[PDB]
Amino acid sequence: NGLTGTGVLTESNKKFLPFQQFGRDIADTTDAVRDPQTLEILDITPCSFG
Amino acid sequence: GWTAGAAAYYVGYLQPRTFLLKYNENGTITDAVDCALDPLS
Amino acid sequence: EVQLVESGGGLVKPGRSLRLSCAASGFTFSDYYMSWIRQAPGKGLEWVSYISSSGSTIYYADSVRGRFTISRDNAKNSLYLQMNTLRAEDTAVYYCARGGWELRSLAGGYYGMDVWGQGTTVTVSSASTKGPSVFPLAPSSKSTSGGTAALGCLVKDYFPEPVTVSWNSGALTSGVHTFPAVLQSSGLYSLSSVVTVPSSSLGTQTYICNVNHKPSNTKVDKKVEPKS
Amino acid sequence: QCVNLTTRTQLPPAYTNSFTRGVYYPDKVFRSSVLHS
Amino acid sequence: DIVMTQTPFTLSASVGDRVTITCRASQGIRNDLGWYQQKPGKAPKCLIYAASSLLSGVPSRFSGSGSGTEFTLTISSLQPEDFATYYCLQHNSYPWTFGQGTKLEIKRTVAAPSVFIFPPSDEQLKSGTASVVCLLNNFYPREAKVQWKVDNALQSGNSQESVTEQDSKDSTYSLSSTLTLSKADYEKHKVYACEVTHQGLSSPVTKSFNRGEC
Ligand SMILES: *[C@@H]1O[C@H](CO)[C@@H](O[C@@H]2O[C@H](CO)[C@@H](O)[C@H](O)[C@H]2NC(C)=O)[C@H](O)[C@H]1NC(C)=O
Ligand SMILES: *[C@@H]1O[C@H](CO)[C@@H](O[C@@H]2O[C@H](CO)[C@@H](O)[C@H](O)[C@H]2NC(C)=O)[C@H](O)[C@H]1NC(C)=O
Ligand SMILES: *[C@@H]1O[C@H](CO)[C@@H](O[C@@H]2O[C@H](CO)[C@@H](O)[C@H](O)[C@H]2NC(C)=O)[C@H](O)[C@H]1NC(C)=O
Ligand SMILES: *[C@@H]1O[C@H](CO)[C@@H](O[C@@H]2O[C@H](CO)[C@@H](O)[C@H](O)[C@H]2NC(C)=O)[C@H](O)[C@H]1NC(C)=O
Repeated sequence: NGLTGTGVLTESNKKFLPFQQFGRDIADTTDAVRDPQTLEILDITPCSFG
Repeated sequence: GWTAGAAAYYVGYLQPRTFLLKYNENGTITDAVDCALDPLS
Repeated sequence: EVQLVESGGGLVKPGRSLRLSCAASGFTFSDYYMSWIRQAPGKGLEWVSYISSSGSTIYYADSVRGRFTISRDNAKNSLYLQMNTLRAEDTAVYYCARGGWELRSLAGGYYGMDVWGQGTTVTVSSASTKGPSVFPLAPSSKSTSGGTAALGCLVKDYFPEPVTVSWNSGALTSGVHTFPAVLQSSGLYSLSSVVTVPSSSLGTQTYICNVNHKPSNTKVDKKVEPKS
Repeated sequence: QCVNLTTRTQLPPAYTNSFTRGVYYPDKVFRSSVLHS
Repeated sequence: DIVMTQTPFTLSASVGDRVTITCRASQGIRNDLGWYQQKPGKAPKCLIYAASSLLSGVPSRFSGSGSGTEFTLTISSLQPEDFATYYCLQHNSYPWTFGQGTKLEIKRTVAAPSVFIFPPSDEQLKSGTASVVCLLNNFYPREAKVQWKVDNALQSGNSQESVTEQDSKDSTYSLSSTLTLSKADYEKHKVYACEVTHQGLSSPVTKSFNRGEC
């Protein structure tokens, strides 16, 4: 939906209210998103680690 | 002839306030605190 | 904007029927009562009929009940009168009017009879269509007084109400005064138009009344001269 | 169309305590296990 | 139903002064009253719709006051576009009933009429009928009386009058009375007279002719 980024997308267990599209963590980065065509929630995890 | 019943309503007014809000383990807000409302808060 | 137009009037011999129609534009027609309102000539306003939405609640006047019938069509946005067995007291200008506002819904405008039609003339007369008979009313000393004297033209016995008399093809506008036509017991109209002109000018200039009857095709010019 | 049916019986204005009432979501963001200000 | 009564009923005024019209009712209507104005020849239009509230596009010199009964419309500082006939209508219960109107006339210094009597034209006496016209020219008070007399007998029930609209220049009226007889009955009498009574005349004026005298 215009929000760009990089990472790994995985199936999620969070459950958004109908007026919500993005989810943010404590550092205010987007870590969850609702897919605009299948209406399923996805988690976004960074790629570099270790 | 118009009768009215016995319901009630309540009116309060808003102020610019700073709130501390925790949500839940799954969205939905459980609690929030009003600063400027006691030296404790 | 918002508008109401009518049609259907004219002339009807008594004992016969007519049908007035009224078409609206710019409302939500199912949210308003509609009304028919007459006005007799030389008189005041008087309601004839009221109807609610879906035609359940219908008010007639006591003078007209059992002879007239209202109808609505909310799909076609239309209002009717079926006028049966007409009488000589139904000669009037009729108006479509909206004043309803229907206190169960959220309508717009004002509460009152804010929008109106333009009027439709109904004439009831066993007459037909007759032409006018014209005489010149000569200027005379019994009409003369000092500096001025009056002369005119009497145009009488005609049914088709709109008739006109001018002076000198429309030249004289000073003192020219056409009086309201009068309706006789015979059923035909009559009137007389008179103009004053300096008494030094009794016969001197041209004073020819031009009589034109538009429903018929009568056109006659009559000269008025002092009495022999 | 208008009818004012009021009765001239003023009324002492009562009050009551809204202890912790009237908290809305001041955004459309989703959040879990946090303490946002 | 609910009947309405308007009290002034042919009020007369100058230009630029106060004018009051009162309208009463036969039940209790709360504020559902409208004031309507009709100029001669047109459709009526609303001016006040809930007994005190003007419509959009109405000048601020009209005023409405109201109660359960006894409603009032007031025009202060009259202007020449405000001379018409004013109705009061109730909006409370169906069917909605009108008042009676109030024509409003323009003042004018008492002016007596010029009077003139016209005998029937020779052409008409051929046809077999005699119209005898009597004209009253220019005059403020329209409350004029036209008495026809035939050989000094006051004539009742064979005349018709009509009157003009108040003149836009000199604010006067003019009146034409027509007496209609048969040729036969016309030829039975001699003096035809027309006696006009009016406030500008100290005593009535009679114009008369003698049938058959050139
Ligand atoms: C968006 O369009 C896609 C197709 O372009 C829709 O996907 C269909 O979803 C239904 C589920 O009810 C499947 O049975 C179809 O096979 C899907 N089509 C394809 C081509 O995969 C999708 O439903 C549309 N969005 C919405 C909200 O209806
Ligand atoms: C969000 O939390 C609520 C309670 O805080 C969860 O509701 C309970 O879920 C457990 C197992 O998931 C059930 O055994 C309970 O019966 C539920 N209680 C009620 C009152 O419903 C809920 O499942 C959580 N997750 C969501 C909404 O996705
Ligand atoms: C409702 O009550 C009010 C006040 O009693 C009436 O409104 C008028 O209000 C103006 C000022 O807003 C006063 O100057 C008037 O004197 C009031 N009118 C009267 C007659 O006292 C109003 O008329 C009432 N409404 C109805 C429908 O009766
Ligand atoms: C809606 O508001 C407009 C003004 O914004 C009104 O338009 C005025 O109408 C009067 C009456 O003809 C004119 O004298 C003004 O010059 C108009 N002003 C403008 C800016 O057009 C309009 O009458 C209002 N509509 C209603 C139904 O009240």
